[PDB]
Amino acid sequence: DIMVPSFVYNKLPVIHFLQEKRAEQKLRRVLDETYTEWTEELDQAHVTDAITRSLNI
Amino acid sequence: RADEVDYTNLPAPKPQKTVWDDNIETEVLRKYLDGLSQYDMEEAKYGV
Repeated sequence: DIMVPSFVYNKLPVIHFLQEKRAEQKLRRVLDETYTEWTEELDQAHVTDAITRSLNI
Repeated sequence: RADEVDYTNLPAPKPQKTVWDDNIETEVLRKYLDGLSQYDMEEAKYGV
């Protein structure tokens, strides 16, 4: 009725702070893993050049 | 009566690099058109 309740009450703030920090850490890790994937595709100029060669020009 | 001429000597065919009109179509094909000009000059120098 008296002791354990008081110590739980004393615990509450630190645990709340640590859990908030942990959630912020999770969000930070989520953000840090995001990278934009710029792909490179075969230039169509080569395709045009091949087309010209096939024509025997 | 000195030397007249070297019939063996021949003036090399002075090549001219083809020039394309500066339109957007040229920019998209700049590399391709440049390759054609290089091929044309190589053909002129060697002959065919």
